[PDB]
Amino acid sequence: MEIGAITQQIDAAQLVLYTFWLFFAGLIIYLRMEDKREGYPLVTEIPGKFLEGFPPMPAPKTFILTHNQGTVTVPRAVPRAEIEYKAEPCAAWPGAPHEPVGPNKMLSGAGPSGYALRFDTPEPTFDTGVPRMAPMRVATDHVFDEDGPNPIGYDLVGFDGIVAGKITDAWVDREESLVRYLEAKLTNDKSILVPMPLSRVKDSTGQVLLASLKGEQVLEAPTLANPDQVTLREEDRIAAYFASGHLYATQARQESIL
Amino acid sequence: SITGLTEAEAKEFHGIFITSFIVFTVIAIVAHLLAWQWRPWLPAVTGYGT
Amino acid sequence: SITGLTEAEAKEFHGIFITSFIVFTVIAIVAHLLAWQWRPWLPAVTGYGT
Amino acid sequence: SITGLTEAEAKEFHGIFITSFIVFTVIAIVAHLLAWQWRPWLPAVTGYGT
Amino acid sequence: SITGLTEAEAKEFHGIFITSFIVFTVIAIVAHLLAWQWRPWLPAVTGYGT
Amino acid sequence: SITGLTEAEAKEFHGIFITSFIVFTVIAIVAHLLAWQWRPWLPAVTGYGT
Amino acid sequence: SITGLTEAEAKEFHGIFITSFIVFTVIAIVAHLLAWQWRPWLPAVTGYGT
Amino acid sequence: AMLSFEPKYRTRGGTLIGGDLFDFWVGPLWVGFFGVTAAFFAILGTLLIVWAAALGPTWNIWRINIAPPDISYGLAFAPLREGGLWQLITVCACGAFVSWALRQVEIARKLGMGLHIPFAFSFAILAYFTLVVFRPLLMGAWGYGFPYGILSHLDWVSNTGYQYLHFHYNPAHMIAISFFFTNALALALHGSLILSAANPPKGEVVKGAEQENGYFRDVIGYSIGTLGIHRLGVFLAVSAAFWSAVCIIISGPFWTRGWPEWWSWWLNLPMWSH
Amino acid sequence: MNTGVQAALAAAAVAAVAVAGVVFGTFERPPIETVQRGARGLAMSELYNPRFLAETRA
Amino acid sequence: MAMVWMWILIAPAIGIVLLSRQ
Amino acid sequence: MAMVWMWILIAPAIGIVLLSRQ
Amino acid sequence: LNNNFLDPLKTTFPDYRRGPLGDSPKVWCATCHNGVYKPLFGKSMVTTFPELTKVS
Amino acid sequence: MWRMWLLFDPRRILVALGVFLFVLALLIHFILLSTDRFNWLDGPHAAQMAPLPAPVK
Amino acid sequence: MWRMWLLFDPRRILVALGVFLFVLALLIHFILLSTDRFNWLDGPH
Amino acid sequence: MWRMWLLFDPRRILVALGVFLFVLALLIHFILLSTDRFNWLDGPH
Amino acid sequence: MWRMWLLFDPRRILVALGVFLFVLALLIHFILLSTDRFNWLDGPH
Amino acid sequence: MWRMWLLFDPRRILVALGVFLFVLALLIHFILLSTDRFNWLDGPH
Amino acid sequence: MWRMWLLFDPRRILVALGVFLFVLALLIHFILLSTDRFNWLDGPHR
Amino acid sequence: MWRMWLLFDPRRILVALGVFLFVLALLIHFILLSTDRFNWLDGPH
Amino acid sequence: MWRMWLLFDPRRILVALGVFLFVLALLIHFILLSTDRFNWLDGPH
Amino acid sequence: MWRMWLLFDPRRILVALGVFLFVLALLIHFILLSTDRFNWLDGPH
Ligand code: BCL
Ligand code: BCL
Ligand code: BCL
Ligand code: BCL
Ligand SMILES: CC[C@H]1c2cc3[nH]c4c(c3C)C(=O)[C@H](C(=O)OC)c4c3nc(cc4[nH]c(cc(n2)[C@@H]1C)c(C(C)=O)c4C)[C@@H](C)[C@@H]3CCC(=O)OC/C=C(\C)CCC[C@H](C)CCC[C@H](C)CCCC(C)C
Repeated sequence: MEIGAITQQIDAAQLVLYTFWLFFAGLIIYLRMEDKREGYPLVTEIPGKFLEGFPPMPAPKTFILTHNQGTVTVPRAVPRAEIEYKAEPCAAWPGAPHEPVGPNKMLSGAGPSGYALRFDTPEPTFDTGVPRMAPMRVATDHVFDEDGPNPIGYDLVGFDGIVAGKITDAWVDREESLVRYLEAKLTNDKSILVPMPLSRVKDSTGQVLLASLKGEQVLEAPTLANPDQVTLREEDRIAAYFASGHLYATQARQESIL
Repeated sequence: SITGLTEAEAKEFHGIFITSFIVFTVIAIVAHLLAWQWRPWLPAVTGYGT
Repeated sequence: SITGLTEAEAKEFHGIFITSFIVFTVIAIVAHLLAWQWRPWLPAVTGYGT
Repeated sequence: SITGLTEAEAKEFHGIFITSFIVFTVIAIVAHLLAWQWRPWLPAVTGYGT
Repeated sequence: SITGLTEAEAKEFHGIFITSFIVFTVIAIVAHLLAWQWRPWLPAVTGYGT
Repeated sequence: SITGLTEAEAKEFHGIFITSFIVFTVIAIVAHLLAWQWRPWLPAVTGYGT
Repeated sequence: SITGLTEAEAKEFHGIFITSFIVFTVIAIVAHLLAWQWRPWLPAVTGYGT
Repeated sequence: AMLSFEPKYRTRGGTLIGGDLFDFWVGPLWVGFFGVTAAFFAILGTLLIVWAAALGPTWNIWRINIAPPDISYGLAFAPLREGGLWQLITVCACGAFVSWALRQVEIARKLGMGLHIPFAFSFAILAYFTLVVFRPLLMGAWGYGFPYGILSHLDWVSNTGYQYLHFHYNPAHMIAISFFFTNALALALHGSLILSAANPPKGEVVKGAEQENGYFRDVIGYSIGTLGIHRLGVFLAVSAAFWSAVCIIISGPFWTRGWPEWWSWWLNLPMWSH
Repeated sequence: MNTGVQAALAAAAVAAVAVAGVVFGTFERPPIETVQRGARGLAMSELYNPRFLAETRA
Repeated sequence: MAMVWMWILIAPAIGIVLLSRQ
Repeated sequence: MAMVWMWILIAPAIGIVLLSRQ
Repeated sequence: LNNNFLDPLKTTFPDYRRGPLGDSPKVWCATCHNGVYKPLFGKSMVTTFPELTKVS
Repeated sequence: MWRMWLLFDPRRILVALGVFLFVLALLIHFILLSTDRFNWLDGPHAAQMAPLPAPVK
Repeated sequence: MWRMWLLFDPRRILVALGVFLFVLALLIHFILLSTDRFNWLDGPH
Repeated sequence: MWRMWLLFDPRRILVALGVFLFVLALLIHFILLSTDRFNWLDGPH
Repeated sequence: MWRMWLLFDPRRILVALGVFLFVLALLIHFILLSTDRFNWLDGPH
Repeated sequence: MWRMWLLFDPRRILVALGVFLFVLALLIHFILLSTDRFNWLDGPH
Repeated sequence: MWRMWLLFDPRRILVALGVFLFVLALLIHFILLSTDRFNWLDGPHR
Repeated sequence: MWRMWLLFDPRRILVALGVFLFVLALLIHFILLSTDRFNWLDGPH
Repeated sequence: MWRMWLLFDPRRILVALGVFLFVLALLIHFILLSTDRFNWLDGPH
Repeated sequence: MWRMWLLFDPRRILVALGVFLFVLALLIHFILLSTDRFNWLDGPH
């Protein structure tokens, strides 16, 4: 009585297991190929040498976008242009880091201050081509919920305690009905946007705390091309500027702390 | 400087830090001298043997 | 003044911190003195011996 | 004044805090004295033995 | 040149690569000669048989 | 150059690298001579035999 | 220099590093001399034998 | 080699220890001080595992078994051939895991990201520390750690589970499994929804938040949203590891009987007690 | 504070106290006596609560 | 030995008052 | 059998040194 | 023990000594062991009672 | 020495020290309670008569 | 060597050193407590 | 046969070869140590 | 070799080097304490 | 062979070599300690 | 039936047919091996 | 049949053929090894 | 068959061939060691 | 002592005090009920 025996040593459960191994090997190959739809082929320290690795890059696929903003094919035959970042290499051999230049490293475009050249148009809503992100002075159908903080009129404070300006309006996502940006009137009359994920609303003291930038560094933050909408590229610029402060705001933040 | 301390403040902390290290070491030395009297360590290979 | 205390407030806090530590240590010393009378520790190598 | 109180409230709260602390401790002292009468702790090394 | 090396560099690396390979192999050959003398492998079907 | 080193610095580091390797190897050779004297390895097939 | 150290600072730091290593190693050498006196290592294949 | 967009991001800084000395890349990997430390512990620990295997009776990968010391050794360091090698490998593993987490902190700082990833990984480290140090420490013997072996450590799990005769009744075990099962359900739902929106039927436009939130409101009456689902994914996975650590730390240090017997507190509540 | 938040915090507070009651009212504690009976790492051993064992021996 | 607990309870209490009247 | 160790430990060191002058 | 000694005593036991189904009370492992790996931790009480070690 | 409070926050030091001292004192009391000699509640005072199963290594 | 404090915040140095010293001191005390000879509470047995 | 280095990157070859050879050498030494005959430390028993 | 400190700050390697030396010394002390011969607390059994 | 330094960065080689040498030395010292014959602390059983 | 290739892609059909036929062939061969009568390697399993 | 290559890329077919043939050949060799009669290494029991 | 290199990248094939041959050779050596008859180190027991 | 209501809200004090006292009373009543001596429903045993 040997049910499931194929030979004296090979049985049915063993064969099913090896069948799975063949499938799983193919699945990992498929998944790794899908991983290579962005950033490939790799660039080296040679003007025209590119590596695609193993497994190779997959065949192109096309995304159709809403509201006549075009078609996107990945992997791109010609990759998107990179920003003109300003940094000086710390060494000549491959694998060495570089040091951003300029008095304001958050504007260098290097390290965490870099950003992608996304679409130079606002992200539209699906139902209507209306910009997805809008100030609450324009999106009057959105109001702040009670039993939650209202940051309008609060002071914008850097991590050094210097007040950079006052919060004037909030930008909401018309699709998800949530706050994504706080608009602040700076002391130089600049009207910049600050990312909500990088803002700590202290409703006890009426302050919006920035742990990433000093008060004076807020004054050099990017400004919108037009005051009632923000493009996808501008969203990347604003996020990169504020977030790079955690490494570039002070010289201490870039060095080893222990 | 990166830390923000001046040269004078850095010297002042180092003087206190070093002299506080010596005080801790001296108290530890007296503690070990007392501990040795209570119970010596480093026995012979045969044992302590009272 | 990386924290926010003035020089005088640093003097004030340090003065009463020192005596608070002293009073806390003094109370502990008497507590250890009383605890020793109830039950001594640090026995001889042969044991406490009743 | 990170607390938010002037120096007037500080001595006001402290004076009430101390006297409340005294009342709490004195009651606890009486409770422990009664507790000792019912069942003493801190036995001798040979036990309680009533 | 996809590798980025020049023809002279390719000549130079290849010569150094081959001589390094020969030196590594010759040392390994002598090591295996000494290893065989110490303890031969590839036994007969019955066994090494002392 | 890939490393970005000129000939002068490439030669200079190789000189320091070689002498450091030689000193490290020579110390290891003496250690192995003393180790073999203390306890030889590579026994006969019948064991170390006393 | 990318560290911001001057010529004099580099020499001073190097001098501190050298003397610390000599002091640390000398203390270690004396410690091993005492340790060998207390309990020698590297036994014979028979053992230590008292 | 670097990704097409990578070169601008390779800045100096973000390290916690060392600074510029170890701040470089080898191929795609950044090293840093903890990369050196992680590499050292990983290589030494792996080499000791192979040496412990060499001392064992088999080279079969599934049957290699490196066991902890005897219980009688207590908290002492055992001889290497009698569980001392297991202890060294454990120390290397602890060093490798902590260095990996600390290396991730430096990498996230170099990219200006939050520290959520190393935070989530720290709960996995906590579970391992519970298994090999915390639980053995409370029991007073390193012999309580699980042996290092692909199939042999399943034997430890099985025998450990039956020391309480029905391990399913462990209450923290039930909670941890509920988190593991829900996390897999949440992962399947989240992966499906993104792929369904990004990959509609051929020729159809890609779908966004309106369809993503609309899909689960239609099927279940509520959508947690894109931010909520990624919060939920961390919370479920982290709590699965946390309650796993709880379920094993209470098994033996805080409970020595069969786990079903523990539920007698519910059976004996005075509202319905027999 | 929002009423839904208050209810959630109150429910969480009740659960935490209830969990504390169950945990402190049922769990044992170290030290625990272990009697190893199998091979190292095979998790074949006997557990004994010293307080329970003292009562059992009596 | 009522005194053993007597100091460890009363003295920190009298310690705070005497400390707070400097 | 000191020859086995002496060759494998020392000869690669010489080979590196003599290759170093190429 | 249950088949040959306890069960045949069914009629001898009064009804309040029997189960809800009327069967005689029966022995299992815990009747002797009472929660210990050996009854009374292996301590023997029959060594001085030889009459309890032989069948008449 | 007093100048340290220009460098260390008194709010942090007092809270951190308070937590440290209580946990340490709680640990020391529990250690003493676990000892036969220094247990002050039940005090000090059968394993060979009722032995556990023997270890099998 | 006082230049160390121009690069590293003495707050971080002191806290890290203090934690290291305390954990080391706890380890040595616990090791001695686990020995028969150097146990000062229950003493030798 | 020298144009191969105009085809294959020497740096990647040397690193891969170095890792491959050291891992292989470690594996062979370890296998011999596991055997009774070729163990050169404790030897046969 | 004082030139080495013009490239890498010696202040930024002390903690890394101090950690390395401590862990090495802790390993050696623990190994000796585990042996019967070199246990300096309870001594040979 | 001085040409490797124009093929490989000296700093990255030294850190790789330093880890490699320390691991190998630790491995061999541990391997000897796990043998009866070459245990220099407790010696043969 | 030539009109079905105006409805279905020949490349997909052949790839799907090739996979299906091989998996079916593998299944039948393994079924026969598991039997005693049609095992052509050793025969009855015993 | 020459127009099969007007539908399928020869690179796609050749890689698929090589993988398929090797896995099938590996399977058959392993099946024979598992039998008593056709094991060519250890032979019949 | 010289035309095969007008279809596949010679570098990718040689790397793939090199990996395939070593894994197969490693597989065959391991199978022989596992057998009693063809074990060349310890031999037939 | 009447000034404690200038520091705390009587709404939160009365709610917290009421919940605390009830849960405390519930805890004490149930503790007594679980004891044989102080069980007031079925009595001892
Ligand atoms: C075994 C024999 C003896 C014994 C033998 C010895 C010997 C020998 C020694 C000690 C020493 C100590 N013993 Mg003992 N000891 C025994 C049993 C005890 C018992 C007890 C309950 O029985 C207690 C309470 C102690 C207590 C102590 C400590 C006071 C001290 C450890 C120093 C330390 O931890 O520094 C670590 C903590 C610090 C250094 C504080 C941190 C300072 C930092 C650097 C400055 C800034 C701090 C910053 C603001 C805050 C961050 C850090 C915070 C701590 C988190 N011992 C037994 C009875 N003991 C040592 C000593 O005397 O040292 C002075 C010592 O040499
Ligand atoms: C074993 C023999 C004795 C015994 C021997 C000793 C000895 C010896 C000592 C004690 C000491 C103490 N014992 Mg005792 N003790 C015994 C049994 C007891 C019993 C009992 C139920 O039987 C009790 C209730 C106590 C109680 C106490 C405490 C009063 C005291 C520890 C204070 C402390 O933790 O400071 C930690 C807390 C602080 C220091 C407060 C921190 C203040 C900060 C700086 C200000 C801000 C606070 C911050 C913001 C918030 C933190 C507050 C909380 C601490 C979290 N002991 C037995 C009977 N006991 C010690 C003592 O008397 O100390 C004076 C002492 O030396
Ligand atoms: C069993 C009988 C003998 C014995 C039999 C043999 C035999 C037979 C051989 C050896 C060989 C070796 N033995 Mg032996 N050996 C024994 C016991 C030992 C013991 C010991 C503790 O007992 C030690 C330390 C050694 C050590 C060694 C090495 C010196 C050598 C392996 C070379 C190597 O791995 O290159 C690996 C490293 C490289 C190849 C790097 C070279 C440059 C690379 C290609 C470029 C750089 C790449 C990149 C930058 C760095 C990556 C690699 C790095 C090295 C990490 N043997 C016993 C006693 N041994 C072999 C030998 O001598 O070969 C020459 C050999 O054939
Ligand atoms: C049991 C009795 C005999 C035995 C019975 C048979 C029988 C019967 C046959 C073999 C055949 C083979 N045997 Mg045999 N064989 C035995 C034992 C062995 C042993 C051993 C260690 O004992 C080895 C190493 C072999 C090896 C081999 C192969 C040389 C050969 C074909 C297998 C193959 O994979 O081709 C498949 C792989 C290919 C054809 C390559 C595909 C080429 C592609 C189209 C172009 C390149 C594609 C791509 C770029 C690269 C390939 C993909 C990757 C490699 C994955 N046999 C025993 C002793 N053996 C077969 C043979 O001789 O065929 C000619 C055969 O019919
Ligand atoms: C906490 C929620 C879950 C979780 C999360 C999690 N895991 C993570 C992360 C996160 C967030 C990472 O960022 C990190 C990562 O980078 O992954 C790619 C990682 C990771 N989780 C991993 C594995 C892993 N996680 C597990 C579990 C979990 N991880 C949790 C359930 C498990 C289980 C359940 O078994 C495994 C096996 C790794 C792939 C990776 C961390 C890799 C790492 O530690 O790198 C450094 C160390 C080495 C490369 C090798 C060290 C080798 C040792 C020195 C020797 C071996 C010791 C070991 C004890 C042997 C035991 C063998 C036997 C058990 C068979």
